[PDB]
Amino acid sequence: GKKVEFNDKPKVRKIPSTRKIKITFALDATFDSVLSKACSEFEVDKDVTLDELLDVVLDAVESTLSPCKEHDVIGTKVCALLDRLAGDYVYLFDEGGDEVIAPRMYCSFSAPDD
Repeated sequence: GKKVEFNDKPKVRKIPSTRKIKITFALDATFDSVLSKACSEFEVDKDVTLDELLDVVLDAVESTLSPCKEHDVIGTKVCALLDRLAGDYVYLFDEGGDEVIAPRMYCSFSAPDD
């Protein structure tokens, strides 16, 4: 009995030294079902910075949805993806302005003040 993968505090009871996030910014219905399917859950250690989160997020989505240029409707996603990887991506901050990962983080290409 008991199990071996419980949640809440480890071993007899815990989870990985990482935090599981489920908040994904949906720009449109497209990256809604697509982003959710490719990324419905993520594990972030307490050392991962928005930069790393964005990196793994972009890589994950790119890995799952590689054949995007094939779909004309989604196509554009390729141009935007390339542009995002070019330099300007999407900044993310908490409900304050400080660049930190928390339960409620605002991910977008718009500064805190915007």
